[PDB]
Amino acid sequence: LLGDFFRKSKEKIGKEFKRIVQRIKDFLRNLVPR
Ligand code: NA
Repeated sequence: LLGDFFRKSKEKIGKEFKRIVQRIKDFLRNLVPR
């Protein structure tokens, strides 16, 4: 129960990291004029 709460807190940090990095990648790629 409590262990799962702490684990999910760690997992959420990981998910947010991934989402932010993906957003940055997409943004940078979208900057290149066509
Ligand atoms: Na963008």
